[PDB]
Amino acid sequence: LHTQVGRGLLGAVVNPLGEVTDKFAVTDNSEILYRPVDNAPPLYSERAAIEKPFLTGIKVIDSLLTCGEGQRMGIFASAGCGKTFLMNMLIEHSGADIYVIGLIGERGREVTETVDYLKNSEKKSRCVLVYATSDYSSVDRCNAAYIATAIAEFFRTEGHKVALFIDSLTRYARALRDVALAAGEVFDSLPRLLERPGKLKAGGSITAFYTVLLEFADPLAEEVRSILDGHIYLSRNLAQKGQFPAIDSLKSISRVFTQVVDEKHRIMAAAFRELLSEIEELRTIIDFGEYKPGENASQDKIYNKISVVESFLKQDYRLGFTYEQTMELIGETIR
Repeated sequence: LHTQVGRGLLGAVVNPLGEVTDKFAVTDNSEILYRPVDNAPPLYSERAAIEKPFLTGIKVIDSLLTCGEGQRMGIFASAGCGKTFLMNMLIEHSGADIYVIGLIGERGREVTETVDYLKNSEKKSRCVLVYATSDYSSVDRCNAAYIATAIAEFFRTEGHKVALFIDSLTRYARALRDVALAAGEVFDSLPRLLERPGKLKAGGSITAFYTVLLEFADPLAEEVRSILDGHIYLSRNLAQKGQFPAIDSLKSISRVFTQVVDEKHRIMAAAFRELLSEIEELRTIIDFGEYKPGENASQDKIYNKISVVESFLKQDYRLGFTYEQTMELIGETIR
């Protein structure tokens, strides 16, 4: 019912009991405090409207799927779609004050994988990791998500710009289904957990990224899609083509997009999406064997744009782009 919070947790790995079990970085601060893991979400009059972009350093997200401070964003992917590599890029190339990672997983190898990534990350002294493996009970698996959220909420009240990562909502929902059965069934826990992020008028912000594993979409993908403020789809087909990040721009959205980017930006993003739509249309004509050079000048122009459009979309995972670099690059692609 209560957990450790404070700057003393920076660099620490926290298990479903709230105890520090490992450290991936050591910090000056020793402030440790105690707060309850669940408390009510901010009243509607305490939330601020989402108005400021949360820059990720990822070209396709920052230009076409621009996130906002306080926004809750879903990441939908099947296994083997680079879900973990995208989250590592989000941590590495964004500009949050503090990163809180909650791993609701099965195998301990995944926890060590993240601890090893954090151990060599430039953001390591601003991160807290909460984990729960398969050996832990369903109750402990759920509490890992509440501990991570409460840790992020303390940093929000201190005024920090916080990024929260829950991986995954799917395995969290499974454990919540088991905890229900123990009561004879409490699923109401999902919206309650997901309304806690946001920007407070009197404090900082929690920008939250929730992972959802796809089979095709579970009812769990459909519900979760409707409460969040946007979703990124990781296309297994685009992954097999060698495109990383495997983000399907045309199937992804950020519902706060028009409120967090200016008018010049919105014009370039709309022109780029129309270019993507023409390219995927041209791809089908090519697969049909109906494209033949020199016959349709419109198709030839689209065809000659494919290489630099693909170049704009792809991104080395160790590289991050400023907002000015991204808008400059997308300008060249649409000319």
